[PDB]
Amino acid sequence: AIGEFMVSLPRMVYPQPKVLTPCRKDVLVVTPWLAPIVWEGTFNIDILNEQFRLQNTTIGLTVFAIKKYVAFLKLFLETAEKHFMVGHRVHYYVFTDQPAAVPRVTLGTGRQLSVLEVRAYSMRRMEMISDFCERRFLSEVDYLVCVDVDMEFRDHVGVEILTPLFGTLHPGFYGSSREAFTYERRPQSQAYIPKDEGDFYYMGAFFGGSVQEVQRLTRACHQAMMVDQANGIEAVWHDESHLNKYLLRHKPTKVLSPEYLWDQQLLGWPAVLRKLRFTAVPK
Amino acid sequence: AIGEFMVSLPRMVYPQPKVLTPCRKDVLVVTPWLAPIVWEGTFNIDILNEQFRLQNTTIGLTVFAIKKYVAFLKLFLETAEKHFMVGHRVHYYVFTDQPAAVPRVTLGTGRQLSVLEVRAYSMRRMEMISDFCERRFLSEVDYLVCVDVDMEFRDHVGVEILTPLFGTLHPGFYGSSREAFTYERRPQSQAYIPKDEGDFYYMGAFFGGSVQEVQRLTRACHQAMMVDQANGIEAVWHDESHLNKYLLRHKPTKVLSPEYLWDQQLLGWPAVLRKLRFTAVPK
Ligand SMILES: O=c1ccn([C@@H]2O[C@H](COP(=O)(O)OP(=O)(O)O[C@H]3O[C@H](CO)[C@@H](O)[C@H](O)[C@H]3O)[C@@H](O)[C@H]2O)c(=O)[nH]1
Ligand SMILES: O=c1ccn([C@@H]2O[C@H](COP(=O)(O)OP(=O)(O)O[C@H]3O[C@H](CO)[C@@H](O)[C@H](O)[C@H]3O)[C@@H](O)[C@H]2O)c(=O)[nH]1
Ligand SMILES: [Mn+2]
Ligand SMILES: [Mn+2]
Repeated sequence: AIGEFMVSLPRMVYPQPKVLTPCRKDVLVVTPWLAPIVWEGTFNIDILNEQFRLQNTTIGLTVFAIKKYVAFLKLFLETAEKHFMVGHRVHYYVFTDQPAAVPRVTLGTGRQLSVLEVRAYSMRRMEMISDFCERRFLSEVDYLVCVDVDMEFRDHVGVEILTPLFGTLHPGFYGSSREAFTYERRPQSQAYIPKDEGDFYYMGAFFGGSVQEVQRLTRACHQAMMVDQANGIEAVWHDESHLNKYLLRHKPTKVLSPEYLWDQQLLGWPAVLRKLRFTAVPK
Repeated sequence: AIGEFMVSLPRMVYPQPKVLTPCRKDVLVVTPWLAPIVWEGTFNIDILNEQFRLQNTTIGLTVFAIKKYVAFLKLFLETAEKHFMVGHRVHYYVFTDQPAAVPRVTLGTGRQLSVLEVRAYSMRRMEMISDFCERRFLSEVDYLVCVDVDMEFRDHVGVEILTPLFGTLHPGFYGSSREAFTYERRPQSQAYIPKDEGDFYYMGAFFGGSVQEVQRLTRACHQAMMVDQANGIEAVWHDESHLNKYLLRHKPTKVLSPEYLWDQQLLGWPAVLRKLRFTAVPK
């Protein structure tokens, strides 16, 4: 459930948060619209796990594995079992054109996987999430997390991310000024963002929120992409360009740091990243 | 409205939030359960005003002025007009045993004041907010802000505070360790908090949230106070002790810094306070 009567937390023993000590002084930990930016050191996972377990929270995870990308599923799912929402109810939704190529992955208790067959041809994920699966998701999960498959979990990804709407800071651009962001810059596209606008550059590979907010986002992005197609224009970074436009105009209620979407081959392991949680696999 | 369909923000020009620059490095700006702590420099009020105006947000402000405390109403209300939620819809609810002693204060457009008569005898405010005014508030406002009257506004107090549930850091204790907090320490009281528990010491003089969450808090505190009365025990700091117990067990979704409740006579003007927003008046 979301937003239902919340019972009292039990007694807990943990370090006192000290008002005149920030943990993190090296990074921005709250946006100018008062959304937390989730970095290691900003959250006590024991408190958050209590809060979300007391709501019997169910998290849906969507992933698309079409054509050759079915090869990424084994590592993706096996590492999700080690690191993604462990202790909570999880429902994986694997969208594929090859149901027989989905690996048989052993799941922990309280976790389930559904294989959903789709047609083969990145930009049509918005349609599938919003048009075909709307009723399914509303009936089955509280939150949806939507990710790329060519990835692996290396460290904790848990309920600290959950909120009505979140995006993830793109690992390539978190230190960049907005003029350098690769937003869509042609006014003829629905994804257009002028050089004097923009908070962050969010990566299309990891977003989520409540089912209602994720359906709103994916519907809006799908509609905007259809308008662009009718006008003979394709945004520079496809669904990611539209996601960025949406999150500019509809501020996320949490922002995930690049701990949550990293490429170590391309970008190494900077001091500001205390953990690499969810990382690109080659190809 | 709260939680209803949110239209797109318009184009806005403002400084880019920079990920590798925190504004505030001198204070904790997010709790360990990922609630913002509201300090000057952490929010862009233009973004927040847009978000809340697009919901046509109405804020109720409750204040009690019983017996000699009617004398505080003129300054309280006149300064609220200068500083409290200016531009938003406001409904003041003034609870008094002397309706004729309520000063005639001129209000800005979109703002209204209701005088509610009560009996004369600090601890029964929880009952009035939760038992007598439940239906009224649900029909009339989106958020409730509940404050002491022996106060004045000196600077902006606006929609940055609004959230499902908030408390305010007590100005006397924000730098203190939890063992020094003046929580109720007798196990025989419903307000009891052991020396190894506690996040913050919240002041009873400024709390709020959505109408639903404020009714939950005030009902719980009223019930706990009734249990203590039946057991012949009175908590050390009365309603404030119970508020603290509630907010330990039900984490607030924002915490206000002591900018929002200050006593300059007793505590001066420390460097960590960039603004003194809402301050004690003598007596
Ligand atoms: O033949 C394909 C191609 C894509 N995918 C799916 O689509 C995702 C995105 O494609 P990918 O090749 O991973 O794109 P990237 O270049 O790694 O990522 C960029 O492109 C994506 C799609 O626009 C965005 O999600 C990312 O944010 C952006 O960095 C994949 O992970 C799969 O889940 C398939 O299943 N089969
Ligand atoms: O004769 C009275 C006494 C109290 N009040 C109301 O009750 C409030 C609280 O009383 P006050 O005298 O202001 O208490 P303080 O000692 O200033 O404040 C402490 O006591 C309050 C009541 O327990 C808590 O709200 C505060 O957090 C705590 O710091 C007042 O502001 C009024 O709104 C009256 O209207 N008439
Ligand atoms: Mn990818
Ligand atoms: Mn007072």
